[PDB]
Amino acid sequence: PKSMQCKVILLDGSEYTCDVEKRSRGQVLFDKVCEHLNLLEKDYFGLTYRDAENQKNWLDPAKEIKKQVRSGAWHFSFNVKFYPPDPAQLSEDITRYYLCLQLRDDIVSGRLPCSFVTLALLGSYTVQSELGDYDPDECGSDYISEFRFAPNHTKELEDKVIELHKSHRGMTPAEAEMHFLENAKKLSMYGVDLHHAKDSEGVEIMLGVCASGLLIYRDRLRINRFAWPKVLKISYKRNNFYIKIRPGEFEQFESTIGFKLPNHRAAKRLWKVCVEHHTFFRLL
Ligand SMILES: CN(C)Cc1ccc(C#N)cc1
Repeated sequence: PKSMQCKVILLDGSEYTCDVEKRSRGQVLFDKVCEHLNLLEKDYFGLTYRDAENQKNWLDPAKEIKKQVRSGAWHFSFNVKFYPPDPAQLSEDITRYYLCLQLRDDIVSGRLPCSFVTLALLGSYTVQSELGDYDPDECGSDYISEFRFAPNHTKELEDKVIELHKSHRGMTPAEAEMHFLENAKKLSMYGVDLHHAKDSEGVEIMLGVCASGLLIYRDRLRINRFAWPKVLKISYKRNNFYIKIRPGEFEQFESTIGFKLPNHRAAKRLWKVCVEHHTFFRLL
């Protein structure tokens, strides 16, 4: 029975290696990674891989791994797929821990923009969880943490992390991770998956996929939002993506809104993530 080596980058930056049978469905690999992580609340997570166009794709757990990675390496990342709007309602501290690890990468990477003060507050909770109580022996006036807090580090940010860290004495790791999440969940780009697109006029926009629906970002003052319950049908055709909106009260007709994506693969990828969000957040 022939097996393929899988390499999975974990949220702590380490690499998990295992073997699966070459005809294995994605769920097989996911279940092994989740067992390695001691993770029971698995529904919020998934594996990503890079396609031949180097685009991030979710590994479909119902489909053969070989039919998704195709010509590419069996190399994957473990990631948050569905960002819970209220992390306090998760049943296990370890779920909140992996969510914190994902959000730290969202922040450092610039995917999750954040004010100075929120960067410093999130950093201070990470330091409290991982090192415990502030110690002045491991931090003089010139201290720079090993922890990555932001897409661009400044001395002023390091100073502010330490000032807030001092305020958290006695705080336990689950308590600090909960505080981290209570702040992170309020950021305007929390759990927003962004897709470059053009509107039916050719104007460049972003489409954001998240718990609260499909968001359209246009010119700054011009942004729209379609809550999932309002969306009856999601479809794609060639380079185009379509949402069918419920008729408004007393309106005779449904309305169909169309967008242009970079290529057919990008339209199909946006369709699949929208359908998956629509199903998940309908049930959660
Ligand atoms: C770090 N390398 C040894 C293998 C690798 C490369 C890329 C990904 C992804 N996704 C996972 C694993």
